[PDB]
Amino acid sequence: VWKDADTTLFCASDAKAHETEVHNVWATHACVPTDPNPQEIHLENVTENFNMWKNNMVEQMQEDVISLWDQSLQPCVKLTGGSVIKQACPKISFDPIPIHYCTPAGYVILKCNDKNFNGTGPCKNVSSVQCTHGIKPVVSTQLLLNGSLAEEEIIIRSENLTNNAKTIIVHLNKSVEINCTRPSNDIRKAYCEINGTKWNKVLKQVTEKLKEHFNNKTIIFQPPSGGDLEITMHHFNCRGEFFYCNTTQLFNNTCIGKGCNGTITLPCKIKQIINMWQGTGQAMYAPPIDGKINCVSNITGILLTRDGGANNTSNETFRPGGGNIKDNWRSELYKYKVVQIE
Amino acid sequence: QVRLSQSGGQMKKPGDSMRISCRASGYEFINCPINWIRLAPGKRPEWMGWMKPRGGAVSYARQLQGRVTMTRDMYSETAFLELRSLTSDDTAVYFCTRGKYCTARDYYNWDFEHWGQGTPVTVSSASTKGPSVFPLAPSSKSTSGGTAALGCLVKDYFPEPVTVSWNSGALTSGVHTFPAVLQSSGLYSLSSVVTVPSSSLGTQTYICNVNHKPSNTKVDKKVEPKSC
Amino acid sequence: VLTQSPGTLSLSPGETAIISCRTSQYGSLAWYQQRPGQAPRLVIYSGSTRAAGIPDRFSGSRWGPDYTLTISNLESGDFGVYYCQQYEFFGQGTKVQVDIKRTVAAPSVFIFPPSDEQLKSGTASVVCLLNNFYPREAKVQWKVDNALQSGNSQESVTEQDSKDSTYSLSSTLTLSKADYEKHKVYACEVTHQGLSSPVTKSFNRGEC
Ligand SMILES: *[C@@H]1O[C@H](CO)[C@@H](O)[C@H](O)[C@H]1NC(C)=O
Ligand SMILES: *[C@@H]1O[C@H](CO)[C@@H](O)[C@H](O)[C@H]1NC(C)=O
Ligand SMILES: *[C@@H]1O[C@H](CO)[C@@H](O)[C@H](O)[C@H]1NC(C)=O
Ligand SMILES: *[C@@H]1O[C@H](CO)[C@@H](O)[C@H](O)[C@H]1NC(C)=O
Ligand SMILES: *[C@@H]1O[C@H](CO)[C@@H](O)[C@H](O)[C@H]1NC(C)=O
Ligand SMILES: *[C@@H]1O[C@H](CO)[C@@H](O)[C@H](O)[C@H]1NC(C)=O
Ligand SMILES: *[C@@H]1O[C@H](CO)[C@@H](O)[C@H](O)[C@H]1NC(C)=O
Ligand SMILES: *[C@@H]1O[C@H](CO)[C@@H](O)[C@H](O)[C@H]1NC(C)=O
Ligand SMILES: *[C@@H]1O[C@H](CO)[C@@H](O)[C@H](O)[C@H]1NC(C)=O
Ligand SMILES: *[C@@H]1O[C@H](CO)[C@@H](O)[C@H](O)[C@H]1NC(C)=O
Repeated sequence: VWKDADTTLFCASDAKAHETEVHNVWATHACVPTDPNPQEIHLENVTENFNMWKNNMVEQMQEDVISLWDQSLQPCVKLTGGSVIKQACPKISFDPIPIHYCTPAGYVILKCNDKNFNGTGPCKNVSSVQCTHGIKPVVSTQLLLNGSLAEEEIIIRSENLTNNAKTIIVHLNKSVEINCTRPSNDIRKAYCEINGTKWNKVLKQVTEKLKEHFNNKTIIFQPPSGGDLEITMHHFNCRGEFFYCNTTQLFNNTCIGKGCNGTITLPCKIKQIINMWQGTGQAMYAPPIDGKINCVSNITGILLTRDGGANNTSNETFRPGGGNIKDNWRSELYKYKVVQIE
Repeated sequence: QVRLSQSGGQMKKPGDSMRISCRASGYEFINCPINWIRLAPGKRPEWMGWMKPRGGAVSYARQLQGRVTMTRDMYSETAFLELRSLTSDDTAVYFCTRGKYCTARDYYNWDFEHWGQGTPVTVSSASTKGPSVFPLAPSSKSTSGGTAALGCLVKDYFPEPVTVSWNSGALTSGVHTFPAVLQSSGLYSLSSVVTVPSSSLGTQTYICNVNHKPSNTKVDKKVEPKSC
Repeated sequence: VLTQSPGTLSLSPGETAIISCRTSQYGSLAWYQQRPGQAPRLVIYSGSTRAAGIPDRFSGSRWGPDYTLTISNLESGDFGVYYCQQYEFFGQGTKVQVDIKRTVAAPSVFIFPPSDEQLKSGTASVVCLLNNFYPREAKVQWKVDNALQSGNSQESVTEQDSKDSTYSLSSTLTLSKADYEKHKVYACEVTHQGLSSPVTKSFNRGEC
């Protein structure tokens, strides 16, 4: 017999004490070695309720990632609170590693294994584990990179699709690579490449899944309505550099309605002056490193917001979302919940 | 204590743009979304959109898509609303609002406990148009044992208001001047009536006096029984 | 999606106001009050949960899709306009205004054909007057050659008279001069509590 509860989880990883890489260094001092032979116990005749939007595991992951970033990605100048802080800002090795979250004694993690689970409600096949799978703390907006894929069908996730203030997470069942590059020899200019054939076919599948949730209305995509660059563009960190990519071409309604078939190339720019995602102010970093900067990632999900208003048309509008990085963790922690044994 | 202070009201012509501000205090500004709701008399309250201070994320109502813009200033904790291409339909009182439930971890946007004091915005043409005054004739036969109704119709004027007196204000008993209605043409119209003894229709003269200050118009109209 | 009923509520202090809202989807429904010249105020949220400062005289209930706000023992600070809300959607509003009670008085109904002066302008306005009645509730229907009219009429009602506590209503039917000359019989039908049956005043175009 158990009950839902919240406790201080501990971290596990496969960090290398010899690595200078930032996540490895953090995990060395913050985490413990992983388990070679994990234990999972499947529970039949047991039905449990889950709610990915009220899962406090997310809150703890959020603190760690903030701590990791704040103690690693140090700016040259920090502008917050109307004051000026000048520090040292050396270039770093940056590439996220998988992180497992685990429960102490008396607590256990319950895991939903329903292949079509949408994040809230009851689950039929529940297993009992001590640790989650290896989750990479990838910080991004609009697109979810390098995450886990949905088992069966594309899954739409929202605390409440009626509430246009609630984020929508689209969980893909087939990843699509995005190939971002800052070539050697403007040093701040970059670009991302995506296979238009793969992407548009997935995007077509996304609209058809949404139709199931919105009474077969016409599904339309639009660019973000406004906000800081971190949300109006696809924002992410590659090799320690802050990238901002324009995703207008990624959501082409014409290609999901001839010629669109090919290689899509998004314009990007590496910024040195960014808004601190600690909800504070502006941080200033050094120019990018010389040579070809490159990262190939899996697009495994999409963050969306749906338009509202007192209207009366048979078409819904969706826009690339983001901003709240806690949603990035929700998308990986959705099948987990902490219970306390007796 | 949560407070929302809005800027002062203003008047605009059709075609102009407007900007209004909402200064927030009493709570952690970046935690909660801010909404804008406008209210016009006779009409359903209309949600315009919300804005989340942290990254300035915004969601605009479909019917306002393209004309509206919401921003914020972090230092002064002030939210801003811009509305462009104004017309008569934008005449209303504009409110900023924030939901009752707000924590660092969670919120509910739509239970609006907190409202600003409101910013009235009028959008109208500077043009004026004087009223047409038509007689509402009593009847044809005189009944020496009853009361007769008469009045004048005051049609197609802009803007408000018009006033009506009778016999230069010497006739007040049984007078009814109705609230004006807004017609499809965009022009106002009202009626003024009065009940009098039918036995005085051949003796007393009844004149309605209509005043429309915006157009500098004063019209007197004698209302008398039709000839047939 | 949100159908608030009715439109205007005319009550005396001490009485109870019953305001209802029919929704098409279930979910957190809120009620707001707007006093004259003041910003709206959250009265009830989540169907029946009373907000801060709100007296237990206010109560929310729900039967099927019908949400109801009842205000017992009306005070001066209760009168105004009330709105229901679900997410970003609002109801049309319910105006709750002060009514001073008196004996029932049937209206006196007059009808005025279009002026000959106005008929030289291409437009025709027919005016129906309901004079000095109580209670305020009244229905007016226009008929043109025994055909129910709709979408071409506007009504106006006076404030309750400070001397005799009655109301007066004006209804105007507007037609083009051409369309007006097409028909003969023009009638307004009046139904009111003080009338044993609906009263119809009418006239025939051309004849005096
Ligand atoms: C739960 O297990 C059943 C029985 O083996 C299996 O058929 C099914 O795939 C599981 N449920 C879901 C929703 O996948
Ligand atoms: C990217 O996806 C492929 C399959 O789609 C997988 O083999 C690979 O491990 C993924 N890379 C990650 C998760 O970093
Ligand atoms: C992914 O899900 C879609 C339905 O949303 C389905 O059409 C498609 O076949 C799936 N792809 C797989 C299982 O590889
Ligand atoms: C998820 O499934 C549950 C089943 O109880 C349902 O109530 C909920 O609306 C679903 N959510 C979405 C986003 O489809
Ligand atoms: C990524 O794009 C670059 C050119 O920008 C290309 O040379 C490279 O082969 C691509 N990488 C992959 C894995 O496709
Ligand atoms: C895009 O992907 C398809 C497979 O889905 C592949 O056959 C094609 O060569 C790719 N196009 C380019 C330009 O790489
Ligand atoms: C994104 O790129 C498109 C390119 O067509 C451009 O129209 C749009 O203004 C850009 N948006 C931002 C926020 O830079
Ligand atoms: C969308 O796709 C079509 C097809 O290639 C192209 O002609 C058009 O210019 C594209 N527009 C945007 C905004 O991506
Ligand atoms: C995703 O993982 C690959 C290696 O699997 C790495 O090269 C890439 O930089 C990662 N992307 C991000 C955005 O961290
Ligand atoms: C959706 O929102 C309503 C209130 O609007 C709430 O009562 C309900 O529990 C929510 N549903 C879920 C699955 O969270």
